[PDB]
Amino acid sequence: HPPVVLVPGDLGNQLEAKLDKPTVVHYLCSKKTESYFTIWLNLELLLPVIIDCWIDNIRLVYNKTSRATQFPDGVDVRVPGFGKTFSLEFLDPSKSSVGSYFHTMVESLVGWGYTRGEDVRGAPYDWRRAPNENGPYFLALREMIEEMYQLYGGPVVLVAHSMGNMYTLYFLQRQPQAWKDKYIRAFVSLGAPWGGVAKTLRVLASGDNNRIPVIGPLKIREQQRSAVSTSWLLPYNYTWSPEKVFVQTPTINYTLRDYRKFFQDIGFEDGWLMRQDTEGLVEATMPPGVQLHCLYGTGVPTPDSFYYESFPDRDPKICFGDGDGTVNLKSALQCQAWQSRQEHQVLLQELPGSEHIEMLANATTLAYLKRVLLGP
Ligand SMILES: *[C@@H]1O[C@H](CO)[C@@H](O)[C@H](O)[C@H]1NC(C)=O
Ligand SMILES: *[C@@H]1O[C@H](CO)[C@@H](O)[C@H](O)[C@H]1NC(C)=O
Ligand SMILES: *[C@@H]1O[C@H](CO)[C@@H](O)[C@H](O)[C@H]1NC(C)=O
Ligand SMILES: *[C@@H]1O[C@H](CO)[C@@H](O)[C@H](O)[C@H]1NC(C)=O
Repeated sequence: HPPVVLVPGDLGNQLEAKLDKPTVVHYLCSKKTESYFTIWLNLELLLPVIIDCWIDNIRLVYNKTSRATQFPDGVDVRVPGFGKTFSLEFLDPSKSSVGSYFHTMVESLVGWGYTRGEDVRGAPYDWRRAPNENGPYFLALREMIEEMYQLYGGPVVLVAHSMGNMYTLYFLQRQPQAWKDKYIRAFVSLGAPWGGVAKTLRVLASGDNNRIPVIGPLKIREQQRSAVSTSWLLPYNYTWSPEKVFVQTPTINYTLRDYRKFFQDIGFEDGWLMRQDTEGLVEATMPPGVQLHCLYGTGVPTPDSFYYESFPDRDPKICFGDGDGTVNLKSALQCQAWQSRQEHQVLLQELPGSEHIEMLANATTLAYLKRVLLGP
């Protein structure tokens, strides 16, 4: 069986931080730590009394002069577990079921004869950033793939979830065809948001706590805005119509041609700069150039557009289309376009009734992966 590399999505791996801050936002915030501690996922940091401390540490600072993000003064954030699986199997190192992410899939792989840290490895990254600020990650990923090829005696299968698919596409678009022909066996794409997702507009406008309900929406919005990866995933014109209205208000409509206005009107102008930094990273039409299995959920109501009475609106009204709850069905038309642009096969697989996250622990998903890996 071929070696496997797992690429997670947003919020999809542990992060650690170390502090030596000159100032804090309130007295209950720690100024200094002697060592690194887990900053994602640790439920104790997200209680109402101290969530402001967490926000202050996990936010990125946007520097308009350098057009780059930086950590807050006296904060360092690192990604543990590169080359291992623990930090994507469980988001919370307490190993609570709330943070179980790649665990079910890795358990299956091990049952089929894989070994953690050897022929199955994780490629975690700082998911707050877009690929433009994760150059070293891509170098390390390339090296790890080459090593795994040599050690385990054949080309590697990449398995990516959610935003990890866009990271993987970026990577593959930038490797020479000869390199991919040698080192990559296949790319199994799970819940890929090709061309962005409509719900990103609501996230940026009013916050989205559905994944972490112990955080109030307006509080978590601060983190979500600060993450370049959020703006990177706004809808693109190669998937969506330039005339589609994603956000409607009584006085103004926002389409994908109106992001500058949108960011002004929600009070977050840096987001427009982030979008400009990132909108060109993934080449709109260029296929990955490897055997591709596109697995996408359908039959789950998926936010498509929003009505706001103004900004900021406690409850926006929501219009739903088809998809997996998060990724709109239209994203899967992007894999269809690639069929005629590359020689390697592109296989589409619908997963009816499969929700965006649940697809990772779903027996049908795992049966499909087994077929890809073991051939039977
Ligand atoms: C912004 O970046 C510039 C150039 O890279 C640097 O001189 C400056 O220190 C940065 N600003 C802040 C507030 O750190
Ligand atoms: C597609 O969007 C990009 C910016 O993301 C833009 O440069 C290009 O002109 C657009 N294509 C259209 C409107 O046909
Ligand atoms: C957006 O506003 C335009 C105004 O020219 C309107 O015709 C259109 O119906 C609005 N949105 C939608 C989703 O139809
Ligand atoms: C597993 O995914 C299939 C679609 O492939 C879906 O029919 C089913 O509802 C899912 N099972 C669970 C337990 O969510």
